[PDB]
Amino acid sequence: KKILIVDDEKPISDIIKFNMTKEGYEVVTAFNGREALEQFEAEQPDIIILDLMLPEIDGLEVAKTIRKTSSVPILMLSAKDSEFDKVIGLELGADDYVTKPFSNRELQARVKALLRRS
Amino acid sequence: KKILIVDDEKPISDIIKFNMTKEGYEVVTAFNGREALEQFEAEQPDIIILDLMLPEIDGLEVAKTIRKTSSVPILMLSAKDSEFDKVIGLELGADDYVTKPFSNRELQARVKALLRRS
Repeated sequence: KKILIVDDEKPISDIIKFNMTKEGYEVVTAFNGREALEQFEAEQPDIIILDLMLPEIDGLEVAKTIRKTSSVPILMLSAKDSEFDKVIGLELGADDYVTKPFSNRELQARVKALLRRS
Repeated sequence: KKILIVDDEKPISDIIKFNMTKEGYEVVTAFNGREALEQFEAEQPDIIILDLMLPEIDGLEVAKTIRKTSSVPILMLSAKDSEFDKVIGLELGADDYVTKPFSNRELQARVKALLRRS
């Protein structure tokens, strides 16, 4: 299965790429909202880890534009941890929302649960 | 033409009802997000003035649920005046966003412009 990891912080992107690779997933990475939508169209990920704050176009609009054509599972990821943040993420079409910093094992288990469910 | 005015503050609701009536519009009022969606379905307004913060269900979800079936023009109205607030209102499907307190004349002219354009 293929995960599109969308994070503008290169160290975080690498930690997630590393642990998802260790699980046997194929990883494609995007570092902004524009690259995210392009990789989405050309790679057709099974799941996207999408963080909320991105250059060019924001996580919310990425998720909102994706949902126009696709029900690919989206797991939002963000250092923003307020009720409003999680609610609007999920309302705008995230399936799950996970805060930074995260546990690598919990991340993997939420990716699994989402894939199991689609 | 018919305006659905959705505001939980009864004094504001009355000021807008009064000035819209003076313009020759028919006015129906709703004081929460649930009454808003019900009045929307049963009255089929030509325009809705929708404020962002409402009991039961919020302005954003009202606008988002409405847009699933309808392109009725929506003018969001709110004391919240930040860039983020106006942007998310418009992204979630508002046609215009106006802050409280407002000028009655400017309100009327924005209602006119929206109706002219649909």
